[PDB]
Amino acid sequence: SKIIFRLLLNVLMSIIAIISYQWYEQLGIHLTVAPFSLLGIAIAIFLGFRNSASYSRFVEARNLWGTVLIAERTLVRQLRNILPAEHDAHRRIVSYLVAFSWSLKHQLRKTDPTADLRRLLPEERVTEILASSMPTNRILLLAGNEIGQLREAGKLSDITYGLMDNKLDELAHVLGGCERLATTPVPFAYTLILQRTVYLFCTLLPFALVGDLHYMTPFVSVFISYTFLSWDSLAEELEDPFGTAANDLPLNAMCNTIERNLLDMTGQ
Amino acid sequence: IIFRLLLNVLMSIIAIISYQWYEQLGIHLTVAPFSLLGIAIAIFLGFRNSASYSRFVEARNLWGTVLIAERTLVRQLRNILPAEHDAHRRIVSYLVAFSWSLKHQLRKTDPTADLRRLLPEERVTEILASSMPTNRILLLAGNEIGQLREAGKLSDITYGLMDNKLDELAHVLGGCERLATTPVPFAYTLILQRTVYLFCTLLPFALVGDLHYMTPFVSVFISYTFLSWDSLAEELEDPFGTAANDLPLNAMCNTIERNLLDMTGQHPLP
Amino acid sequence: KIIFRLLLNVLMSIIAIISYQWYEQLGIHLTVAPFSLLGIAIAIFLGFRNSASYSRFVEARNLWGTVLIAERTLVRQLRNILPAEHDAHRRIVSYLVAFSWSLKHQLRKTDPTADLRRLLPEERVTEILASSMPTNRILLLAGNEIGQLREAGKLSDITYGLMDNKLDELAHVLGGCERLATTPVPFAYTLILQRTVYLFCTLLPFALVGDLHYMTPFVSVFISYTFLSWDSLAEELEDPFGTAANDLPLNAMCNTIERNLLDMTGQHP
Amino acid sequence: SKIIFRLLLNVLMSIIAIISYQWYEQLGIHLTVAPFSLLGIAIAIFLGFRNSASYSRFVEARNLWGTVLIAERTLVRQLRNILPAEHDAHRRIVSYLVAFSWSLKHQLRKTDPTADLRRLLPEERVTEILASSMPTNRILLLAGNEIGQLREAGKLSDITYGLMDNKLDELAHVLGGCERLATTPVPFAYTLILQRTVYLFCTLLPFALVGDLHYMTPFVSVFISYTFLSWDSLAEELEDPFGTAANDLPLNAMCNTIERNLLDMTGQ
Amino acid sequence: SKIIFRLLLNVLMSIIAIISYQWYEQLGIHLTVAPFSLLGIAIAIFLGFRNSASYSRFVEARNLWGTVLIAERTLVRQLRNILPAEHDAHRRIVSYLVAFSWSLKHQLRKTDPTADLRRLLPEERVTEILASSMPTNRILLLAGNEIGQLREAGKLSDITYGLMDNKLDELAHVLGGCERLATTPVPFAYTLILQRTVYLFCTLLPFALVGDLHYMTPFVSVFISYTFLSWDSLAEELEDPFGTAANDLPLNAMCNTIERNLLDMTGQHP
Ligand SMILES: [Zn+2]
Ligand SMILES: [Zn+2]
Ligand SMILES: [Zn+2]
Ligand SMILES: [Zn+2]
Ligand SMILES: [Zn+2]
Ligand SMILES: [Zn+2]
Ligand SMILES: [Zn+2]
Ligand SMILES: [Zn+2]
Ligand SMILES: [Zn+2]
Ligand SMILES: [Zn+2]
Ligand SMILES: [Zn+2]
Ligand SMILES: [Zn+2]
Ligand SMILES: [Zn+2]
Ligand SMILES: [Zn+2]
Ligand SMILES: [Zn+2]
Repeated sequence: SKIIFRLLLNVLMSIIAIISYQWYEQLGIHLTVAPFSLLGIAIAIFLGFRNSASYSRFVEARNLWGTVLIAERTLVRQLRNILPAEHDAHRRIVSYLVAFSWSLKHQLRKTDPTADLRRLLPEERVTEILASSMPTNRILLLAGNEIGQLREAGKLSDITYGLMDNKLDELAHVLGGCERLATTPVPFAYTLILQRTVYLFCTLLPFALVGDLHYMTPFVSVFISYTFLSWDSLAEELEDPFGTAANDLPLNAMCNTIERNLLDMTGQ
Repeated sequence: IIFRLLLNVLMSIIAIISYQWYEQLGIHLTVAPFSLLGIAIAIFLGFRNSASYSRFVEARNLWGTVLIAERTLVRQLRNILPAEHDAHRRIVSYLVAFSWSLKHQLRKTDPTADLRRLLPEERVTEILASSMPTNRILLLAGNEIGQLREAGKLSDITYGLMDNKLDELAHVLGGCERLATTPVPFAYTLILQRTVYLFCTLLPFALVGDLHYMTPFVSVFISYTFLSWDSLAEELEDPFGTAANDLPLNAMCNTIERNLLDMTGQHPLP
Repeated sequence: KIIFRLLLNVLMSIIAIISYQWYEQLGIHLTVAPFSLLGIAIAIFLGFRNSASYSRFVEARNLWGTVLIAERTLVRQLRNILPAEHDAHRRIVSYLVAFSWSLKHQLRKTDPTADLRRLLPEERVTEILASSMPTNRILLLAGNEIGQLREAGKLSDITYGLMDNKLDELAHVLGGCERLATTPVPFAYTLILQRTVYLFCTLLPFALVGDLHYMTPFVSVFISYTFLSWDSLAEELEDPFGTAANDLPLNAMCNTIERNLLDMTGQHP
Repeated sequence: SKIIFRLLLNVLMSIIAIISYQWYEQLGIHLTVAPFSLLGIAIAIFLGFRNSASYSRFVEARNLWGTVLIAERTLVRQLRNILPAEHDAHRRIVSYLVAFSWSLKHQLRKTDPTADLRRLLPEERVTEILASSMPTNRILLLAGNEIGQLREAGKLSDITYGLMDNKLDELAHVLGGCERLATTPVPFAYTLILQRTVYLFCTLLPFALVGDLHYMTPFVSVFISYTFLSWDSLAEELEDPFGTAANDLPLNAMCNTIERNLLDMTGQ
Repeated sequence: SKIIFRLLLNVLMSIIAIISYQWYEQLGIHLTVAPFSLLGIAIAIFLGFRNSASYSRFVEARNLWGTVLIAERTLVRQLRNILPAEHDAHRRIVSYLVAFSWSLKHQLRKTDPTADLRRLLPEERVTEILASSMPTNRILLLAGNEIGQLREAGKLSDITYGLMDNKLDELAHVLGGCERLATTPVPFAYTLILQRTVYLFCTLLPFALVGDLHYMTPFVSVFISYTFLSWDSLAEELEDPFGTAANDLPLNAMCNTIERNLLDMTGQHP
């Protein structure tokens, strides 16, 4: 937590306020608590709404990934319930569904999905997927072809084909949703306004408290600053849900969970 | 929580007797800065509790869907296949097993007794062998529906109508699992929890100059309001958690089971 | 009975006025600043709570709105798809009407026996009353009517499905209402707020008297009224199926539903 | 806006407060700002949440009408894509769909729909619709009859019938949604509490401000009153989305847009 | 952001307050901080709710546009999966889908869609689209005709037609959603009340602060002014998500992405 640096900086500003409080009158500068209460409350209100937006975004990201697991579970269930004897098809479709999850992760992380794809799919399909400017989307197309062939071969009717196609649609909404969350952030002018106001507020605060608090200034000023900064920093942690950091989504573990689930449901 | 109130009373008594030595050291605590701090904390508690409440509401909605989806699936089975009571009973057993297994999964308790009560031991072994027992129960229910389809008893259309309900259930399973792995905040909530505590303990020292002897009464009142609101959010954030009220989840599982034995002629007594 | 607490608050103000003399001689001082902090905090919490209570009221109203919608369309489908099956129209409508009234009784915790006998043959009434969820049984019975039309070949699996969907929709309503009936907002929210607001309002004049003196009861009652009004409104909204003023006129709503369904089946009241 | 009357009344209350401030001590009345800050902030908080609720219902009303345009567009699109040669059926259904919109408009406005109906439908149908206690619902039923007849004639299969039947369902949800918004208001106790509280607050305020502000009382008091009154009055205007008031939904314009759209998609 | 003018103007009001504070008594003017704390906090609350509503519009607008990409992707996927050999139909339908996006953008931006339409479609079709008072809707209708013809030719069954028909409706919901956001703005009385109120508050503020702050008045007044003014103007920008401002939707980039996706590899699919 690099929050400690500005807390330390805040302690230093408090010490300056205490020793420089002498020259306050000799300059004509006074700072009371009342105007900073107004400012502080206004900032708290705006921080509240902002964090709310950051929170909703983090939650949606969690929701989208939850849907991958749900839709892939049911698609495999449908394949077993409707075509219990078609395990060759079971394995092929499962490999694509598993590939989709990993490919989505790599896409959001901007990493190379090549190794994971080669572990799951024949090289012909991997080349075919990587040739696309939108590889994760290309993967859905391939899963659709597998289902499409079962339809053409008469193993799936249009009805049962439709039941499985619906699940691919659910995955498509996940892909677009994540892509939307990745390119659209909470707008950058929310963060600038708040960062500029919060930092300036905390550093000016001890100068406004010193008249009332004297020697207790650094303790109370640090308490108030810590409160605003903790709340402000919470938004920063929630804003990067697809990242690698510790408070980011465990996408690797999630992908492993998805793969473990699908191989549990096909006897592998 | 009552303990932190008593601790707050002691801090007030300390504040009263130690207020004497304040000047000869130069330490001052006025109400205005703690008014600022208090209102900000209240605002954050408001928004935090709002998020917690949202999580609680979703958890109940998800569980309501279990009750709804299972009711209609059984209704469809009777309306579409009124004579297939062997199939009725087996599927009902899986749906009931699903609810209890879901409850046990979210509560991290042993589902063995409920499973052995409802299903033949062969399936219980199969379900317990899986790392995802609740999902396996859905898979087994799906097989029952799938077999009726191959026997020609269900068409693809009527199969699809029932298949949708298994989908209404899978979404619930994933939804609860997401709510279970949660919280969202990375235990930054702990900070927030502590912030309220430090505020309540520092409060009497800031009030004593104005309130004097009346300090412990007003200080404990304010503390009670903040601590209560904080603990309420804590309870709402974790609807499936370690220290939670299980009367609803248990009543719901009982309600679901009572309904399905109600819609399959197993109730009342002949 | 909020008027009682307003009158009681006036009395507490008078106590504050007459006892302000002995304030110094006891060692008690009460300033406004700490009570502004406490008061604003409570207002914030009342604000969020009241918002939640309203949402719950709106949802309950929505669910009942869906009953009217789904039942209208089910009857519409029956006439459009099976225009000659008027016996089936009548039986299904009677079940749909029974469903609404039964839902009302379930939410009001009252006896549906009289309404059921007015609408259905006694054999069906007994079957429905025997169930732990009579509304669910009514949906099941309505489902049998559609199911029997399907077995007779009058409905295909597709057209059966279109109607089965409306029964899905009613079930989703039943569960929603049930969820709202069994869930209150958590009690710890009403307990915190009701005790806290009351205690705050009665302690307030003791804190105001030093500034306001004789003007204490007027300002104290105004502030108390604002907080109490907002608090009591939330509790009424929290119980949308209850008897209190701003609750759902469920009886009128069921009458509306029944008149609608008899309008679309050529019957007159 | 009759708020200007209450602002002037507030200026009147301030001048009274100024001239009567003399007799304050001689009566035993003291009024400080602090208790009114508490009350004022509380009122603002409740006004904030209330206005939020009013805005949301206005938004729902607009959404419901948006759905009318969407569902009717696609129903007409479907009729054409599925039955391009059945123009007799096209016109009849379009007239019903247009009548539905106008009938809904008149219903929410509590006005007479007769001319709009007679302009769109043969008198034979109009009397039947007007004879019902629920004319808009009867129009959906009649639109349903047209689709049902196309099915019985074998022009629509059960599947394609179902595709259009779904659109009638969307319209049914709109009708119910609108009716609910019309009969259920934001509860009258939100208006009752807030108007009494806001008005009494604004009139009592100068008496509490005069001790501190004196001659500057009317300016600061009217500003505060204007802020609260404007925000309160905004909520009332939003609470009645189907009304005649300028900031209400342009339902007449919306119905014209719908009619123009459907006749645009039928070569009319 | 023209706030920089009003901030400098606020510095001007502060210097006036400082030099005239002596003459307060000689005029009969008294101004304390307390009433302006009340007024300021009320304004902050209302700004909070307003900005929240504005963001809500921004989020929905972004969602509607996201759906365009999703629905159009799956429609093409379905065409490839169900009719893998009908590439002539693929190309015609894709162009309509691409035309739909650009036409929607121009409609919301009130610009001329002629150039984009001629780039994607034959002139005969362009005139038909331009002849309609609602070109975006006409494009969906034409895309619908393509699907409808494949059905009449026996290439699509009623079932598979329906699967694709559903996606066109999804696009219709986007079109209606955007039009609602475009034709209905937030009520004009939100901008009127708040802009006047915030500005008047910020300029009057230093006159009330000078008694406490003296020489520090311009610094604190501009700080408070920046906070209120920034939040207000951002709200203004987000309320018009289809506008040209910098915190608005990059509609041009979005349409390019949609076109690139559907025309990913000269329309080549496996
Ligand atoms: Zn799903
Ligand atoms: Zn297999
Ligand atoms: Zn990160
Ligand atoms: Zn049975
Ligand atoms: Zn029973
Ligand atoms: Zn419906
Ligand atoms: Zn009939
Ligand atoms: Zn359902
Ligand atoms: Zn639609
Ligand atoms: Zn035509
Ligand atoms: Zn003709
Ligand atoms: Zn008339
Ligand atoms: Zn979609
Ligand atoms: Zn192609
Ligand atoms: Zn000065």
